[PDB]
Formats: sequence, structure tokens, C-alpha cells
Amino acid sequence: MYIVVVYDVGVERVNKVKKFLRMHLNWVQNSVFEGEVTLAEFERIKEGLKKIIDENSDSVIIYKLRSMPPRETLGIEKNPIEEI
Amino acid sequence: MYIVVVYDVGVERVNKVKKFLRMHLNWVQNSVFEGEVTLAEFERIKEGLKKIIDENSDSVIIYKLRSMPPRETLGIEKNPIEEI
Ligand SMILES: [Cl-]
Ligand SMILES: [Cl-]
Ligand SMILES: [Cl-]
Ligand SMILES: [Cl-]
Repeated sequence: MYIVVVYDVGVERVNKVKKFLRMHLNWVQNSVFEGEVTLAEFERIKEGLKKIIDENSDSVIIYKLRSMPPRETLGIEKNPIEEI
Repeated sequence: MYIVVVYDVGVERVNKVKKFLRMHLNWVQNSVFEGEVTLAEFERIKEGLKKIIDENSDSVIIYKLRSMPPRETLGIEKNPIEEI
């Protein structure tokens, strides 16, 4: 899979999700990560995120894609496509 | 195209982007919208968003997909898949 991960997390866990996702996926916007993973990394990422998360005040959408998607970007880009 | 739109916008324009996107796309998480559009709607959405946006403090990624992507969701879901 290639995933894009976008989350809405409270200030008490938001620093934790960022540090965790940044060791599996590329950071491209605030609250948004993407990259290639395997089913190992995937459910590692996924449960790894559930442990971190209060599933009762917090939301993660992980879009499960074939491959890296084309995109378009308005405004202050934070991570040039090349770097991802 | 089918797009997922995720944005990071300052409090002075954040209410405007939401109201605008909500008339083209489905709201599924804070700062995240998705749905089917046409090239009319697309560049309508896209410039429509640039007018709203300070491209100098703000970011929009519009992922350009074939079709609606599969996904998985942790925690408080805000819009059951059926509704989108
Ligand atoms: Cl990163
Ligand atoms: Cl890929
Ligand atoms: Cl909506
Ligand atoms: Cl579709």
C-alpha cells in the first residue's frame, strides 16, 4: 500500500503522533503524512496509532492507495515533491 | 477526478474555506474534504480556494485520484462512509 494519513488529535497526544508518523511516513502538511508501507509497517503504524490515540475524542483517516497519487498544491509548500 | 482536499488555514479564512468546500465536497474530518468533481468544478474549486487563501501563510493539498479511494478510520468517525 501507499497511504496518506490525516489526523485530528488533541494537544495531549498530537506531539506523539507526529514523532511516530515521522519514522514511517513523509510529513507534507500539518496533520498530513504519506508514504509507502508494507502490511507489517501498516498494522504497525495502525495499531501504533491506536495505542497513542483516544478513540473517543480523536480521528485518523488512512487512505489506502495503490501507489503515490498525483496532487496539486496551493500556497506555502512545506515539503517539495522531490523530497517525498 | 475524485479529490481529497486537506488544508491548513489561519482563523481569519478557515471559516470561509469550510463553507466553500462544503458546497462542492464531502466533509469527513476537520480540515479534510473529498468527493467527485469535474474539470469545471475542479478549477472552480481550485481558484475559488486561491482567492480565499493567503498563499504565504496557508497550504492546500488536493490529491487527484482516479476514483473514490478505500480508507480506514480510527476513532470518532464524523461522517459514516455511506453518507459519502
Ligand atoms: Cl518527515
Ligand atoms: Cl508508489
Ligand atoms: Cl459536508
Ligand atoms: Cl468515484
